[PDB]
Amino acid sequence: TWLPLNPIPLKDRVSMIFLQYGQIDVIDGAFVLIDKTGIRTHIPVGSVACIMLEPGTRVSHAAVRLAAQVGTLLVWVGEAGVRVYASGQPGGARSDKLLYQAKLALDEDLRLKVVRKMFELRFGEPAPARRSVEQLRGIEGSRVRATYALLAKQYGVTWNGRRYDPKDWEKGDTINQCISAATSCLYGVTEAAILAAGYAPAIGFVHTGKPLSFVYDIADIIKFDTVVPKAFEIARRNPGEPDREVRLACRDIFRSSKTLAKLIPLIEDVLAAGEIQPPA
Amino acid sequence: VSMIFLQYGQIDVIDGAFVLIDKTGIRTHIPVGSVACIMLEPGTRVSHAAVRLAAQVGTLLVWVGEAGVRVYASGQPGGARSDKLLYQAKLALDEDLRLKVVRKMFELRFGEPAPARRSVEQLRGIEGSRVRATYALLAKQYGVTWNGRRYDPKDWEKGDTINQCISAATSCLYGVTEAAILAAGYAPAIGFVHTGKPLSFVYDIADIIKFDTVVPKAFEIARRNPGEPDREVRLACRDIFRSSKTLAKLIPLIEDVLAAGEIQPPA
Amino acid sequence: TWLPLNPIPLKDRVSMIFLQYGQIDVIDGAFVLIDKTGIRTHIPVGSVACIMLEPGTRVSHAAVRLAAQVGTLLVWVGEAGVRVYASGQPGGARSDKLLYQAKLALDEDLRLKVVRKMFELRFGEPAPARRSVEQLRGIEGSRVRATYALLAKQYGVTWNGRRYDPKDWEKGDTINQCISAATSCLYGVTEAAILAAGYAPAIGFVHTGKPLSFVYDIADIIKFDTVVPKAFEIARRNPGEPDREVRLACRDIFRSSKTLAKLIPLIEDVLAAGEIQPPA
Amino acid sequence: VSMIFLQYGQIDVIDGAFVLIDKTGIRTHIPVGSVACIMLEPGTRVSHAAVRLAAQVGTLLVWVGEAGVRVYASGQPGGARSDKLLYQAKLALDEDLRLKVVRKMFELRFGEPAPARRSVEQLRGIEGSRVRATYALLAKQYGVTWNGRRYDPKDWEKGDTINQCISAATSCLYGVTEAAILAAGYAPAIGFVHTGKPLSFVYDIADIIKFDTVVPKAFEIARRNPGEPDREVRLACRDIFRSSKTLAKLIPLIEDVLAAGEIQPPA
Amino acid sequence: MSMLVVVTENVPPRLRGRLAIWLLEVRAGVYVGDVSAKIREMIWEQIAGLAEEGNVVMAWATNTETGFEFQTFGLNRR
Amino acid sequence: MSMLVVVTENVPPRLRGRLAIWLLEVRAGVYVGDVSAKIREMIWEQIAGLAEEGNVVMAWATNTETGFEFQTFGLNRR
DNA sequence: TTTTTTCGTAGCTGAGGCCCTCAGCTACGTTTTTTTTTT
DNA sequence: TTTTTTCGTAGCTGAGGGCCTCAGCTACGTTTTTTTTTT
Repeated sequence: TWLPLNPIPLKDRVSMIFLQYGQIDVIDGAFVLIDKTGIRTHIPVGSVACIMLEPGTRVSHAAVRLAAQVGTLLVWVGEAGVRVYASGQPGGARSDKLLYQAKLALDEDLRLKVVRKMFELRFGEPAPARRSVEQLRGIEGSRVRATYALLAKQYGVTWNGRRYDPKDWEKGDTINQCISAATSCLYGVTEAAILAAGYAPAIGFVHTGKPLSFVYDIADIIKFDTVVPKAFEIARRNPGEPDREVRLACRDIFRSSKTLAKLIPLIEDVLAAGEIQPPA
Repeated sequence: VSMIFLQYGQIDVIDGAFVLIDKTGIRTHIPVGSVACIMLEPGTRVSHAAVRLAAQVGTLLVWVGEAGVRVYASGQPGGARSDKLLYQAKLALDEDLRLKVVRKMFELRFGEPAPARRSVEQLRGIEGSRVRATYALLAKQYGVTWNGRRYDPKDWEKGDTINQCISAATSCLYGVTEAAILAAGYAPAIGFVHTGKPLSFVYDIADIIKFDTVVPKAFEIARRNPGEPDREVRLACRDIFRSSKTLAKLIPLIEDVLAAGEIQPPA
Repeated sequence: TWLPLNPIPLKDRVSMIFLQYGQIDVIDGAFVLIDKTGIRTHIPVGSVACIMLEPGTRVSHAAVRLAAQVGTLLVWVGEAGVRVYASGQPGGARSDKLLYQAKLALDEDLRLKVVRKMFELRFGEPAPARRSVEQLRGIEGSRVRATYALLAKQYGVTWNGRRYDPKDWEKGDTINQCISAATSCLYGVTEAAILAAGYAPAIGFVHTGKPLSFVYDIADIIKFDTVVPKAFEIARRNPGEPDREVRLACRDIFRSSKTLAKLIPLIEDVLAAGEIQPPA
Repeated sequence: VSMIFLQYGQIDVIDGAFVLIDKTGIRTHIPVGSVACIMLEPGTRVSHAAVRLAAQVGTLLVWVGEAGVRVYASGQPGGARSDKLLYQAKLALDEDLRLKVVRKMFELRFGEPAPARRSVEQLRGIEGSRVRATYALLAKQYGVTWNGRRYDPKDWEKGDTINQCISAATSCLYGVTEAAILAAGYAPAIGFVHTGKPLSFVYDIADIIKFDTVVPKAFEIARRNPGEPDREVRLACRDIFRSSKTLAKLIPLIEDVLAAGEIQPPA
Repeated sequence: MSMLVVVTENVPPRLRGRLAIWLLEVRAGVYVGDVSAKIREMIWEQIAGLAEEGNVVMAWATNTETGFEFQTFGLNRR
Repeated sequence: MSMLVVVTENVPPRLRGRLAIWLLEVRAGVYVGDVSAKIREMIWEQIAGLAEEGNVVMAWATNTETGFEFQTFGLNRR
């Protein structure tokens, strides 16, 4: 007859898969990539947290529907692999979770508590007492400049700042290209995680007002432990196509660091600092 | 919020414009400035370039069934704008504001003011009473045997034809309402009368217009007693949504509902 | 065309398998048991250290040949599951190993050193100094009785001594039946190990003159850590046919204790105490 | 010492006696006291009861090819008796005893006393020289082209027909010799001339009788140049072993060889 | 999380695709994946619910002696 | 030691039995076992040496991201 | 200045073909070499 | 008081059959229900 199709836990999944140049269809209820020559490739879409769609892909209505049904995030990436768009289940969010997050964000004191927790998790020490959100922003930014400088010195990479040109990908450094791609991967799995946990990516605490604010918040906590160093290591080699090497490196990092298994507890831990009783 | 429904074709880009393509060539030409939201119906295929362009101009892509009788997937998932979500959330979290919004919903749904001495939870019984009365009147009007609303959430076949039809109809309604809510930039999960469910707000809004159009057709089709009554109801709801422009009318209604909180709306 | 068939390491194998009532054949070069009704059961003979043949089995020449080729020991067991006979590759032993063992056994001083090592490994403390082999035997026997008494009182089993009747299995009590079966399993995997390591089961140090002397020696070292306590645990329950429960238990113990992986290093360690330089 | 060869049938027990059974009923009746050793040839099947009986009376079961041209498996593996193994071991481990045994082997193989002033290692060159001479004489006698003994241990097809035949022949010889050594209760791996190999003793003993029977047959068959010469050699060796009672004659020879150590033999 | 293999025989296309949602099809009716116990069980109720007339064997990695277990749906000689 | 699956297709009887020496045949041409890397490599040279005209896929459990790897002998659509 | 039905996917069915299994027959007991370069 | 060919297993081949795959056609956009016990 017929049986319902439900998402499996995020931690139980491969982190991401990259697809390019072919049409994505559904055949007998399965996700399938077909290239220009007719070669059919089957994608275990339910076993992945993120499917990254590169230029030249053409996705059927049925495929987008299927990805949403199994809870796999579709991410469209452009040049230098930057995230450009995403697709997922709109009715995926949980009201108690959403309202919990909203309550924490709307209250400046609770918001401050959550920001302080983010700071402590990110830097391994408490933030100086009685500092506003903006002051914490400044401290965080300063420490980040220091981290970029240090990584550059360790991997022996020339660093002239975080710079990219929105109108031309060739205008940026190789290192910045790498950082952009790596960060892109991290934001992919992070957005997937935030959505799976039932929260809204747009409601953030350090970063606010953007459609991916909370994603920025969460990713920033662990981005310099994991992906950015690997970006400097790859940039050091000056590769031809540094994107694919960065994407593979990030996959390996996510597996060895068990990032998917860690992201949802990280989110819950961060929000719990508001000291309002959590849902569930 | 302007929008367009696209069906049976590939959505691509030509000269910085959205384009629907057939075996017959270009079917529909869409200038980037003319739609905020593109609703993709079954049989559609989206090119990477089209998504890239949509991202540049901030166009929402929603994957729906015919005429939005189902909502399958959405771009900007979890909502594009913080201010809209936080506005809605603020209205739902404050009991005074929540009460104002619920009163507005009551007014829009029944055409008369909500009684003032009652809380939301208390307004509820009244709504239920009127819904029972309306079902009864429709039953007598269309001459359908009705002993009340009975359905099994876990089994579709145990109900009689009329309840089966009502269920199919409301299912479609939940489709267009969710699409409307997404186009308007709000969260389906944050409700006022209905709370705690992933589609709480959808239920709230759908209840306002549920008895004007859709439920009566459930009764008309039930009376006709066709072979596949659920499928006939879905198709009928599709045709209603198209000819009467239900989705386009829902969005101002949603904004109107939320504005009753008497708090400044997002720009 | 044809490829040689070689034994896989002992530690990589399932310990033992019990076969009864059927004819064992080779079909297309595979070991196969066929019962009275024609049902074929396939046995991964190369994956087992030991195959135990119970009454009613009938083994073809080809099967015995095959078992020897893959280095799997065939053991014929009788009533109460006692080992009765065994079959293996005759040319399996290694000259350096055999002569090493023989040299250690023929010299009374070296022999004493090996016996002392066995004692220390078995009881966890050194044997009292300047004691002959026979004196050590007496000490060992005393400690073994004490151990039987202790196990009996702990599992609440009536113990009237180690007794069995060679002419009737029904004449012995249940606990002794269990001990006999359990010990049988242990001797099975031990003989398999000794043979695989390239040594002679018949050349022992504590026990001498018997065809399985070295097997007795080695098994006795670990016999009371593993197998005998479970014989008591099973005996307390008074089951109908204790044999199959004992076999199952011994399998589980061998797996959890990694007995197969430990046996060859145990043998080498024991022989090494003679302080004669080992083969390779 | 006493043994029997069984083929094509099931070995079972009837009334406390060994029995060979085929579809024609009882083929061979064997009283328990009459054999120390049962050699099981291809096409045999062993019952549990027979093994149980063999265990009771101490009968050695050996799984062999026809007439023992191959030894596949053996009961009491690694040898039944400690005293036999330790006797052989003692003889091999002591250089004086070893020398005595090797001298006896030389005498039995060539019919003359070994030179007194040579050690075992030195006796080797002499043995090798005589083997070269014997191959030469046989080659001239059977009219076979011989440029010496050449074989590739890793590839069988590289040799000419005569060396191929010789190899097949010696292979069979190693079969019956190993069978004999097992029946006598000794270890194939403990050798005197040959050492370090798993079949060292087998090589030692086989070399003693190798040129009487088997190698000449390798030459005769090589001369005949048949279609499958290796297989013809194996069959011929089978027939020789049967008609000449090679296995039965090998056992007293093995005992004599070891007895030359002038140490008290096992009971 | 342990290795999983599903072998299907004569099952309708919808089961063939359904399994392809989580597992990799390396041969016709031979699917491989790495899943947790609860996901393995979910996949099994998919099989039992869709296999219809066909038959299926599912084998997975364990810490038992043989290193794997397996269960079957429908009939088969093996 | 990790789980191993071998799927054979149109292979001669002698390979079918040879695999049955170490692995359990749960379906026609579908064998399961738990082996070490070097035994796996052993089994693979058996396969390459006996498969002849047929084709074979061998998949095993790993510590890689998908949790398994696989290699093939002969050609096949998948 | 209209009468524009076009795309993606599942179910069904018959043809084709691959290959798995077994019965019935014939053949065979076997995958070898042990300090090799003759006299 | 002889003339006793008998067993286990692999290779080969043809028949049978099960099932995997795909082309060609038709049908359909769907697996639903949101505080239910009428007036």
